[PDB]
Amino acid sequence: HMDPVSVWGNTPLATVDPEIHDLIEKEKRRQCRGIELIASENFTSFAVIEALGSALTNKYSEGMPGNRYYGGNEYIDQIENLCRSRALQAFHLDAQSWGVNVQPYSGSPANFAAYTAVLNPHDRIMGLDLRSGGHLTHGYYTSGGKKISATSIYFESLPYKVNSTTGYIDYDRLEEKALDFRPKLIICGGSAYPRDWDYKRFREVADKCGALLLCDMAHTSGLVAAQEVNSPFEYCDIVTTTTHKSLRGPRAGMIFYRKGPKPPENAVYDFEDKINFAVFPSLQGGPHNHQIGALAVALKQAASPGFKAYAKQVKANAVALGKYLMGKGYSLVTGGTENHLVLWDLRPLGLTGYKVEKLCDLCNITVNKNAVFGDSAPGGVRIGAPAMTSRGLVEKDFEQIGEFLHRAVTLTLEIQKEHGKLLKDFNKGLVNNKAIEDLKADVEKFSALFDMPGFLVSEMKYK
Amino acid sequence: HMDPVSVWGNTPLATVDPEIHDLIEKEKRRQCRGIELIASENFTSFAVIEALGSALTNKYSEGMPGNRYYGGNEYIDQIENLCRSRALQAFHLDAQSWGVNVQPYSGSPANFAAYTAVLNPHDRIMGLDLRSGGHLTHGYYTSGGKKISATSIYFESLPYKVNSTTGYIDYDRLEEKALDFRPKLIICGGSAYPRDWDYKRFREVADKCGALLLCDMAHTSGLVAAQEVNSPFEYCDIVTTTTHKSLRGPRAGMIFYRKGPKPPENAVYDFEDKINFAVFPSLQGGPHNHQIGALAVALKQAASPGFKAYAKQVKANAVALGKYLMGKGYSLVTGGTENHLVLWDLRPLGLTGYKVEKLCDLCNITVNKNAVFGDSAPGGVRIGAPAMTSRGLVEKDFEQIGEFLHRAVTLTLEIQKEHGKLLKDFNKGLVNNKAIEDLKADVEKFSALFDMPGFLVSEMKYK
Amino acid sequence: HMDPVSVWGNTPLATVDPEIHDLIEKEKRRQCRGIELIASENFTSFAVIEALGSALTNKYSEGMPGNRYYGGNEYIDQIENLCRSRALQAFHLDAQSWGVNVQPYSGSPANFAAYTAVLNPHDRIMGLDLRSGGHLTHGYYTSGGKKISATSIYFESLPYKVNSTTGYIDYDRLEEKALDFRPKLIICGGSAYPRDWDYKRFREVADKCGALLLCDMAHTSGLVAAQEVNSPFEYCDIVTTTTHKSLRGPRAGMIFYRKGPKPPENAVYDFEDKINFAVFPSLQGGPHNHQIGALAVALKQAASPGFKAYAKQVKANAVALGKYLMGKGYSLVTGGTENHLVLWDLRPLGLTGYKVEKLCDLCNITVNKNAVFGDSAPGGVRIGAPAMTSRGLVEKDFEQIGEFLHRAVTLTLEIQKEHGKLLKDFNKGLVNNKAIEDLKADVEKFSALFDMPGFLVSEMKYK
Amino acid sequence: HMDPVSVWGNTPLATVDPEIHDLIEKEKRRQCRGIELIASENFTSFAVIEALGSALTNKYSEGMPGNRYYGGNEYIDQIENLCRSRALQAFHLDAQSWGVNVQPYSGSPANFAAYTAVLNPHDRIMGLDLRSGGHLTHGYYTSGGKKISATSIYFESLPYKVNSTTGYIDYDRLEEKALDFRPKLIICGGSAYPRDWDYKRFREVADKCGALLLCDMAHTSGLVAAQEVNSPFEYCDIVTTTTHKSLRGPRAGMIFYRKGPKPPENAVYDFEDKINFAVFPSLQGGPHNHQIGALAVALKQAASPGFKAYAKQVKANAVALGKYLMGKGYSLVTGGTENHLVLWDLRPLGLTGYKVEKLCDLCNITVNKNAVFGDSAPGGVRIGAPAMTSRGLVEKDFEQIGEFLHRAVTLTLEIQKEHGKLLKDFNKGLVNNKAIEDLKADVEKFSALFDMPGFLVSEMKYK
Repeated sequence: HMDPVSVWGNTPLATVDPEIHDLIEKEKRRQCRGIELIASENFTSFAVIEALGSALTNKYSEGMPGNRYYGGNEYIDQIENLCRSRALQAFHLDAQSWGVNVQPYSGSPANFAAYTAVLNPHDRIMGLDLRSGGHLTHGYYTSGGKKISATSIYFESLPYKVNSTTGYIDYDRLEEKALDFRPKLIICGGSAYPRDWDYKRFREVADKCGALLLCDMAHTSGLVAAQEVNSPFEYCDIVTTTTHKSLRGPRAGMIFYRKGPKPPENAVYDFEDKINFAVFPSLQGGPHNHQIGALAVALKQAASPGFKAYAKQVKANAVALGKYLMGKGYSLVTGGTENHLVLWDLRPLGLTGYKVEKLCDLCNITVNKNAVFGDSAPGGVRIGAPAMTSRGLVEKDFEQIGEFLHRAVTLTLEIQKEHGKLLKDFNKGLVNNKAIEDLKADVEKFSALFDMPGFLVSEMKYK
Repeated sequence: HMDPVSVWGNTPLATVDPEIHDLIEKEKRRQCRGIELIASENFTSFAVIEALGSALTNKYSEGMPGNRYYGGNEYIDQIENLCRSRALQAFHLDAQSWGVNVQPYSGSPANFAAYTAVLNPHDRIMGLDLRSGGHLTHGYYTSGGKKISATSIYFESLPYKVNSTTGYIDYDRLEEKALDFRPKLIICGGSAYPRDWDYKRFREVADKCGALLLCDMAHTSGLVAAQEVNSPFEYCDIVTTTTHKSLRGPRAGMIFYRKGPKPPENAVYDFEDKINFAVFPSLQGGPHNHQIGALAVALKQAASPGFKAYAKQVKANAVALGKYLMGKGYSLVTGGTENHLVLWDLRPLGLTGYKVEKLCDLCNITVNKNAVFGDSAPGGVRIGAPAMTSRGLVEKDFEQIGEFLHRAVTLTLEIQKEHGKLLKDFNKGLVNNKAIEDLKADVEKFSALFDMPGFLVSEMKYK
Repeated sequence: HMDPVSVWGNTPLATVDPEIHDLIEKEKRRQCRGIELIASENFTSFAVIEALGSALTNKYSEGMPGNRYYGGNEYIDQIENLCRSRALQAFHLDAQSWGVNVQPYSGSPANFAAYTAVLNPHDRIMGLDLRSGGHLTHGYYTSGGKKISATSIYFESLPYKVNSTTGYIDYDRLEEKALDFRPKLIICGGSAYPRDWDYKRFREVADKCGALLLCDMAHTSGLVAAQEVNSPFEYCDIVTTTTHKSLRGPRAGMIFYRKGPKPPENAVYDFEDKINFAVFPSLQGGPHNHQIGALAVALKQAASPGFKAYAKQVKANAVALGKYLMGKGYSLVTGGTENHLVLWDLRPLGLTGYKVEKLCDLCNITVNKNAVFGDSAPGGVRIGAPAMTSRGLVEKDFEQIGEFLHRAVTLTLEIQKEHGKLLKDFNKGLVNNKAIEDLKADVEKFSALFDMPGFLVSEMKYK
Repeated sequence: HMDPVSVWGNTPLATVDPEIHDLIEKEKRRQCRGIELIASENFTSFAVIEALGSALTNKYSEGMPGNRYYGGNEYIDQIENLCRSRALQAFHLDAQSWGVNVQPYSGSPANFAAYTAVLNPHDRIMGLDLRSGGHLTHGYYTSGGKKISATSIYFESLPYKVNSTTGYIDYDRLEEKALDFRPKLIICGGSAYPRDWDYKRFREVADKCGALLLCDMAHTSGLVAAQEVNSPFEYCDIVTTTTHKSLRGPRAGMIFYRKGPKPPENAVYDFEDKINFAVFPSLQGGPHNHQIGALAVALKQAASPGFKAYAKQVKANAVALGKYLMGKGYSLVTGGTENHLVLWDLRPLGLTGYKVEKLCDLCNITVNKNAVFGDSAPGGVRIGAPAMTSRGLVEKDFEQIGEFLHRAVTLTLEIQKEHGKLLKDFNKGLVNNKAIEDLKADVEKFSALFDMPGFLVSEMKYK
């Protein structure tokens, strides 16, 4: 009574699962009929999507290429080798001095595997405070001492912060902190920091306290590949990353690590085996070979002249957006940007990030509420350029986005003035708001004028 | 100088990345021109592959449906809700008594998140010993006390084993062990156990020592959904699983957990919030929404009449294979099977699992070497039925596979007799071996006669 | 308005503190007007007591002799050196192969310092189960997994047990257990085991699993010094001890450790520095120099011909007592003794250890209730020979003690027969019991016939 | 062949052990023929010494009074109860609000037992940095991250420091540190801090971060009993102490803890049972009953009018010494004292603490080298008043001690000027130094003029 392979196995999704097919179509329209400003998002290529959705998902290949536990790995080995060699090329790394492991399921597993490789349970870690622009996997506990991040459950973490008035990393306090706490590992990189990192200074702090130094470059890895921001590879021991943000690839993770002789015992680096062993067999099972193939595709694309121009454009778009906002009287943390995002301090407007985020989301403008230096109800919004830049928007287009944001914050203030400063009141002013429906229509019309990678808009089920 | 969206973003893989496209094509041919007997593998549907390779990879949706940190989740919420409700339906679970989290990136992250949710660092865990058929994520350290599994790095594990002479789980020693070691969590389920599990007895042991009881049903989850083996849901607190083995879905993980009133304070279960919080924000970042959509598809497919028939066929095929092997004088661990695999003890033949695995791999027969009870160089091979059954093979076809295995072990013995019992010698007998080249040709001819899900063979680049 | 030094500082205790002086006098009478059978007790010499109560208590001398943090240590150094060299002599240890640290405040700190020296937090330890005759500092958690012993809080312990029917250590289960659990440290020695230890076998088990081996010889250290039981020094890495039980010294602890070349890298032992550093500065402050002086005295006394004869007598007295008990139909665990104690199984009499202990304590016979193999309300009493042997009792005197115990258990049964088997009932039968008052008078009369070390009975305040 | 009880057991030390007896006599002379300025030392009463050296050492009494595991404790219970009730009286504590455990073997075991009672392994602790005047048991690791203190091995510690320029505790940095690190326990009290503690402010910091607050009052407990410094009992949850420094008792420890209703659930304090259980059975075995009797004596003595006058004198003597030093141009940390010690900063003289300590020790002046705020070879000496004040020295006598110190530092400078600033050179100037031999003779003559508690100088073997 078994179904024929043609019926269950070869039939397209639109017949097998209409419900899911319909929902994907609506998500496809949503992605191209709004303004996507989530700084951790991007629209990847169709080529990447074709590798991701391939028979590569069927192959179970525990181990490394050339040291696998089962047979039949002739072509999976070649894909993984190509993915690794392309990873080194994309970041201009000499293979004698750097290795990479491309099996992490995602960025957060890449981080935790890196920790497991070089630390023992309860070893001390320092990372950029969440409220200062850091990331959950770098450590996070609450004021009640509740350990939220797994990094803070299995290791002992302590955050360093930005200067309270300037919004830049306080390198003097970082150093004083590291000399007190004596971390075995210092993490640099972050999720909502709008400036570049002084990796040289991090290296100096690390050397002074006897720490390893790791960069989580998840957010800016695309800018790093195109050499548009400082490279962490010059000064860090280990570099982890996600592959889907500014790098514009699939959802995956990578761990880069130093190889060969150490700088001034005639000693050599010892990370390669520990890192690989941490990924498998300690933490992961078989790799997601479709992710590795998709990632190999993304890495080749990342090494093209067009990608360096894209990374330049991402930077120029964020700058032109920020300058447009500041021209309207708005205040940005650090007063500008050097990367892909702006951090908009709304406290001078009497507004909360949540209120602006909610109203923007009603106009199909997706940003995210975000903490700002000394927040104690986050008081800012975080806006990123990668996704809309991938759709071909240039500086003039990002100035229009700034106008849309300007219109949106204006509607937020008019609501707050009319209905009240309490969240209960603010909501009353959204109901049947003509002005909100008008901005929504303009956003959708503006959004619809640009192209869209990954799927053909002239094949969409909803237009 | 940016590339047009059409050039980099809409162009097919075969133009963007010829190398990777070619390698995927060869892997596609390899998958249908050999005999795939790795018990942890399957060939998933094309519908699953279409959801997996979709614009769903572009959406970042940290949190749970209805409690997300960013906007634009209208359709992702609906996909995740449908995936969860289908997960409960597929395993015949009342929603008032069971919840499920579908965000784990894979099976090994699902396990570790479950541990994190209910245990503190260094809590004691018991699982099926690796050499007795268990899995790395259930705990593993070596005789030198080297902690291999992350489960054994961050927690205190102790394995229980099968009876040395029968190959069945020794439930008496399990109970004596648990009463001595007092684990906070007992794990059941395994990777290479050929019999069903007595979950009732596990529950009795767990109750006697005050332990939680978790089933990792990764290998048999398809059989569990079709109610062809014992359900762990009747007796376990938590059930984790991978979704790509006998379940025939994408690579993903799920964590099921009890809800509602406890059995005999009028107390209720407390797993839902801990489990969800452990997945996010403690360990993972944003979910892989394309995996969740693909998984939702697989779960609907798993709930069809054809899937119950497929699970019945998997069981019948493994049994008919085992009986064919034993009819040739071969010995199976426990003398048969009740699930999807057979475990073939090669020590009575004077052979090592590696030697049979190597020669089978030369004939495009992929099995894996596997330990057998008291091994001290694994002495068996593990053979599974799910993948070839997905291609439509029935019992007569699995008897022919048994003949191919019989021919292969015969060629292995002829080599060992001629060239020697040392691994160095065995290899000498592979070079330009006509007889090996003949079995390979028969395997490829037999393999080519069957259909193949996930991609159309009449569109293959290599035929 | 300060008191003159003569008034507060030179005045005797009997004037400064009549209350405390009176209470010490009553304790002195109690010690010599009853029968002391607590196996962990002894009556030390007056010489030991004079060193203990000396100006040595005034000196603070952090560090080791020859490496102190402060001046004025000329004579404290010499006392500590003499105490250490006498410690090696007392146990017939070559100084090139063994070192000793004499600063532990007591036996339990000596154990914990030894653990700290050679283990990391959460390392695995195995020791003799409490219910099988072991000691709390070797590890103890309850059936609910509550960690009682600090050894079980800061380290991971697992107990091994005696055979359930014979009462001897089950060396086969010990080995099977150690190969499963892989402890970093195995502890031998115990508090209520009546037989000698097979240290050679412990060494074999330890070598097979890669464990350190430590003996806690607190109870039998006097017998060890006199070479009347097996020496742990032949086979263990570390030997800890208390100094006041069968060794007949002050309350103090010592840690012995191997030095010099290892047995078959041309490697040497590495315990000396770790051990010393663990005692100070990790765990302890300045040593109790009066204890070290008293201990030096006890060690010289322990090296006299009279002490070897005393240790022989202790053994002969316990044997003659046990034989007297068994002649009356009583049952001893293992059916006898090879050391200083007997373990009396009262379950064949229908009696609990508590009931016999309580009634004996009413007749000034101090024993202690004690678990027996498989107890699930301890079912035995533990009786030791050191204290009464120190008062000069020989075999005939210990046969009379056996008669007193025999009379006491007879009164316990007569009470249980008349009033009932519930603890509530048993108590009713103690009130104004003539027969109990008669045994008490005979015990006190018999007790008063012997001499008493440490203080002059003909100077007692209460006679 | 056993020795008679009279021979080994009643014979005095001077016959049993001439070596040890002779060495104690020389230590007795050393104690009264020099100037003892070690701040952690005292000369206790003869009454204390008589209880310490008594048959109380023979009794093994595991448990608490009224809940013991063995019989024969009638009089030991009464001694322990009296010792506890006297402990509460001595510190003016209401029994309904405070309990005390008097079994800790010493101060360092009292601290670790307190930690064990209220913390889990790896909980965070903050204490006064060693270099700022704190104590090893409050936490200590080196710049290489080597964990020295057991407090830093089993728990996670972070030190707070004194202000770099004033030498007072930096309460602002303490609070900022505690809000970052979130310790579960903050420790106050120290070994070389010359000022009082603002426990109210510590309580404020503790409340703000959700921490327990513990005072280790080992050094100043005598001053605390006499109400001559701030009481930690007003604001701390737990108070530990040693009993032999300014308290002038035996070597022992105590743990005080709050009882009864908490200040603003109608909740009550929960320390009593945890504290008692941590002492026994978790960490310690049977208590040292002779210490408890001696301590009971010391506590009664501590509650006399003469003791309050003695504590006043200690404070006045340290002040008069400090003023004398500063009158000679010397510099003290914080410019004076409020307690029993002065901390003398020698860096303005171009001298190291070791050099002054070494030369003082050659003149029978025992001080100890000590770190000073920001030291990076300690640069100070720590001098304490309790011991010499116990011999009856008043302010005029401490001015003469200041002159002796002045003469000694003068001889140190003359040596450094003649022979050199390298330690190698300084030593050359000690050989056959007439001037050093002259100060030694004056110190011994001055020292001999005063009385001496604990033993009669007119019975000394060496005069």
